[PDB]
Amino acid sequence: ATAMLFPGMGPAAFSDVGRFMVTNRYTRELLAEADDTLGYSLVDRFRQAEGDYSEYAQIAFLVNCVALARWAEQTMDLTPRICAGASFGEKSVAAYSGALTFADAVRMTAGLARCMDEYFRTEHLGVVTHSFVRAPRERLDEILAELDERGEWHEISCHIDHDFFMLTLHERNSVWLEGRLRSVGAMPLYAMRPPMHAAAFGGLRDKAEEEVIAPLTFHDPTLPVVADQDGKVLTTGDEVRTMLLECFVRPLRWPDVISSLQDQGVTRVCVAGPDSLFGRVGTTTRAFEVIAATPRLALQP
Amino acid sequence: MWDAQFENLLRRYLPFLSADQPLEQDINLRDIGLDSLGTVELLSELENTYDVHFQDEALTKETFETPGVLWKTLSQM
Ligand SMILES: *P(=O)(O)OCC(C)(C)[C@@H](O)C(=O)NCCC(=O)NCCS[C@@H]1CC(=O)N(CCN2C(=O)CCC2=O)C1=O
Repeated sequence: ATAMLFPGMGPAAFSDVGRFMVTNRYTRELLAEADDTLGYSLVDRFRQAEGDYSEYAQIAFLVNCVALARWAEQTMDLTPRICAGASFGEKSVAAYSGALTFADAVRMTAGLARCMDEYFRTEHLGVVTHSFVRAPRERLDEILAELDERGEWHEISCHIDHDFFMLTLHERNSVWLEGRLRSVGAMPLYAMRPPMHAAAFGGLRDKAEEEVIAPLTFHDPTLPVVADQDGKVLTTGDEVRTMLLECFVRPLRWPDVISSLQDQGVTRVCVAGPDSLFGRVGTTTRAFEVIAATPRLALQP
Repeated sequence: MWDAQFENLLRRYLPFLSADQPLEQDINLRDIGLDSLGTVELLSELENTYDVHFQDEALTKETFETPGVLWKTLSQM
């Protein structure tokens, strides 16, 4: 039994994906619908973007991810039982699964991108989300207790693997956190701005509900979707609406998604899109055979 | 100057370097294809193969910037 997985966003540039987007017929179809929905040339604004994670980059990733899933289905004759999306990917699965029309998912993605930028212009300034590895829970607790001791606010924002976690907190503690991680053999990966996945962001959650998600029409998916907050198999439009909202304030629990999938009979997984993380981490590897449906793969003969 | 045990290992994590292209000492590993999780698995293979534990300054990104700094840093253990 097979599942369709949609990954989180990661580091890349237009050079990595540009030939794919302009050459693959799935993506061309989807770009046409995206342009007609936004009122501009997505490829053109993505092409000239001055960032790693602009609005335009985010919508392009949506499109690439969905087209690669449609691409893997036809190319490799996959017949998925169930699907799942991590972090950014929640938006990808919504569209793949049929919970939203592609056009609403483009609107959605675009709206939330503006909305995150407004929000974090003034709110929780200096807060950052740190990723790290080679950190068993035992060691992480010691660090957190040392943080509690100094009265410094924090929140675990993601559980990736037994020894792989994301922690959100003020950047004042970053250098110390990094140094202290390394002291016990843990390796810092990245320090992400804006931050993501914390109870203290219920304010952002409300604003995405009112300004962006509420006007949209959700449909039950054509296959069930495993929530990345806790492994819940979802089956209605309203459960997919909720996951996209809870995402701002509930931590991502990737070992729970792997659990359900295994429990629902899944032997194999196709990861749709460019992928620095969820298709490669041990949590996914040890459980399943992985097909990596990346722009590189879709440009072989 | 490193050996073939080191380099065969290291090349299993540089997808944009071809077998017929030399591994320059000062070449930047990120541009040659090493990324976060690659680095993680690469640490792994080095710690088994060489029976060491990386730590403190050896876990900064700088260690992994080039094969030269990585070989230097590894020799010391
Ligand atoms: P190494 O540097 O090669 O690898 C680092 C790492 C493995 C961590 C790699 O995956 C990485 O760099 N991650 C990218 C982090 C980053 O910089 N992201 C910037 C923000 S963008 C993306 C946009 C977005 O909206 N989200 C999630 C927000 N979100 C939800 O998760 C649910 C609802 C919602 O709005 C992103 O991740």
